This record gives sequence, C-alpha cells and structure tokens, in this order.
Amino acid sequence: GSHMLEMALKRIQKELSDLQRDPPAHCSAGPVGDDLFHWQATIMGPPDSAYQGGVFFLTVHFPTDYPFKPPKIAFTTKIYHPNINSNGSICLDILRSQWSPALTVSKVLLSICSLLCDPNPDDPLVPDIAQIYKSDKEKYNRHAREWTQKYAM
Amino acid sequence: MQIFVKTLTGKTITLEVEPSDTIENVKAKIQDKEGIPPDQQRLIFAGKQLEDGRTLSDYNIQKESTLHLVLRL
Repeated sequence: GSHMLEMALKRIQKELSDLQRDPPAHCSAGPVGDDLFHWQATIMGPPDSAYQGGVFFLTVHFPTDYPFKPPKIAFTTKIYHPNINSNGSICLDILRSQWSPALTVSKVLLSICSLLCDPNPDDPLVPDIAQIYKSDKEKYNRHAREWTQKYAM
Repeated sequence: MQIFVKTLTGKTITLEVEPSDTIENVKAKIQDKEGIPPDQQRLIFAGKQLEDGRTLSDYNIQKESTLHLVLRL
C-alpha cells in the first residue's frame, strides 16, 4: 500500500514530466483526468506502413506495483493486425514475460509502432489476419489501409 | 502564454495564445504559420482528441504545453 503506490506514483509522475519536457514524435499520452494510474495515448500510423494517416487511441492502466509489473495497454480504435484483437489486446513480449522496469510507456508505444510496421505472424491473436499476411501481403496491406481509413481517420 | 505544436516531420511550431482561445482559433494560427487548412488539421493533447468549440482551458492545456498535429487524408 502506501509505500508501494507512492513509488509507482513517483515513477508515473517522472515519466509524465519527461514527456512534457521532451515530447516524442511517435506518440502522445497523459492522464485521463484526476487519476495518474489511468492514461490515454495516441499512436500515429507509421508513414511507411499500411496504417499511415491513421491516429490510433489506446488506454494505459498502471498497476499498483508499477514499475515492477507492466502496465495494461489496449487499443480502443479498431485495427486490422495479426497481433491485436477485437478487444484491442496486444500480443507483445515486453508487456508480459519480457517486462523490465527500465522500459517506459513511451518506449512501449514505440515498440508497438514497430509491430505495425513489422507484424509477427507466428504469434497471432487473429489467425485469419495472420494467414492473409503470410500468403497474400497485398490483400493484407489493402485491408489494413481500408480499416485505417474507416476507423482511425 | 506560449504553447508548442509537434508535427509529423518532427518540427515544432510555437504559438502565442490565451486560456480562452478556442481550438478553431489555434487551427487558424497554425494555418498562418504553415499553410495547413483548419479542416485538414487534427490536434491531440496528452492522448486526447481536441474538438472545435472548446477552449484550451477546457482541456487543461497550460503554459508551455505541447500538442501534436496530424493531417486528415
């Protein structure tokens, strides 16, 4: 309690303070309102990818023992991708077993941007989309762009 | 007060504003400096989509805050 959540709150504050002093190009993020444990963030469709032009919204939920356990990050915007599902769950190592205190929310959003550029079709949350990525990359890129025009612009 | 606007290229724009200025007013200032039409601009502040008709104060944007600018296509 007290001490655990003070350390987390000190750390969340430090990450927020760093975002304000040195705003990053790949995302923007901050508290929804009063509660420092609940943020929202945006990601820009990376320029080279089929998601270009789109703005994708996520929620970020810090646990009480942050940063020793990872935040919970989920898309709220619909996105066509093998490693992200209907509910906006994201298959990414560093959000589970590979989590380290050295990572920040900003670095995680960066890695998620890498996931949009270079999907991982061998660990698929959505097998259907994964099979399309594997056996017809042109169809995949078309549908990705279609969903980006439909939901993220 | 001053606020900053980050763009997709990495460039930062600097704007002189008041807390009562509407998002429209800020889009107008951006047009002046960069020539991007307001109807093409999407502004974001710390994860939140900024809409027309609301003030900087309504979104708790403060001295030296930094918004992000995206374009519609």
